[PDB]
Amino acid sequence: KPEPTDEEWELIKTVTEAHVATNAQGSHWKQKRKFLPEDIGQAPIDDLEAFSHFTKIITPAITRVVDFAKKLPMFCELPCEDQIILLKGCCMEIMSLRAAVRYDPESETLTLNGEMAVTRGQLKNGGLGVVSDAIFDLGMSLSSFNLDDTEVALLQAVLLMSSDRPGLACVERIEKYQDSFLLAFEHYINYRKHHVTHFWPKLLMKVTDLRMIGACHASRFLHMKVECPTELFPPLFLEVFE
Amino acid sequence: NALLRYLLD
Ligand SMILES: Cc1nc(C(=O)NCC(=O)O)c(O)c2ccc(Oc3ccccc3)cc12
Repeated sequence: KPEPTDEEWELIKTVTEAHVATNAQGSHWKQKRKFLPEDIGQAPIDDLEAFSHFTKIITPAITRVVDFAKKLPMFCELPCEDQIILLKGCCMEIMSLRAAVRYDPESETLTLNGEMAVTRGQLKNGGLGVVSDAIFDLGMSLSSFNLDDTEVALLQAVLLMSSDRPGLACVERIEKYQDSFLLAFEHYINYRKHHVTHFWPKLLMKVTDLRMIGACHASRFLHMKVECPTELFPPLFLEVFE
Repeated sequence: NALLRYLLD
């Protein structure tokens, strides 16, 4: 079963080091975790003060996705209007992927920004609705997979280089980038010999879960255009989720 | 998209 070619190893190293350089709290996220107090976000009689809280919490997270994409030579070799479309498409998916790998079954929490443990209820009643369940259930299943930095990174790049996004000029350039990443990812999987059976199809199904998460936000934002003016949220949140 | 465009530069 084929393992990485030399060109794929160089590609694996580029994307891994871009991930590692932009992953919040690198590896000292394990003990920089402060748990959001149970007072913010439980069942209603959702609260607009927890929604605003999360809106400021997610803005560093978006910034780190942009930095991740700018560290890919392939991503930079693209017209600016394509970069914008690609980033808007994959931002939520990558952030949800970065939170879901930091799932802890003891506390049943994800950690945001390498620092903040939240529960399924806090995120749900803080604005995310069913998407909260989708990210946690994703977190619970990924525990089996033991994904390392390289695999997460490759996942991010595959999400990032989605050539099916509306408005893209160089659909074919994107698609041959994504297929480089896809081959590289599959061969690395082959080399790592995870004990889980049929790891690669099971992974392909998790990408779809991520794409589902990313695509539920033409729903969960009209969730919160109803009660407030636009000026209350940080500019960068509004630009990615509009 | 002004702020995204600035960041991507
Ligand atoms: C999905 C994800 N992720 C992250 C995140 O940082 N993940 C780890 C990382 O990127 O390193 C967040 O900080 C999030 C914050 C809020 C959020 O939902 C909401 C956003 C706005 C309003 C209500 C909920 C989802 C996040």
